[PDB]
Amino acid sequence: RPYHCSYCNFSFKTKGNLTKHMKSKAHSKK
Ligand SMILES: [Zn+2]
Repeated sequence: RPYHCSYCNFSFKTKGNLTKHMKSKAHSKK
C-alpha cells in the first residue's frame, strides 16, 4: 500500500495513521 512503515511492515491506510506510527517512539526519528 502507499503507506508502509519505514521499518516494520505495518501497512496503514492514510498519512494520518502512518504518521501515528512514526509519531510514537516507534523507530523513525530520521
Ligand atoms: Zn515501524
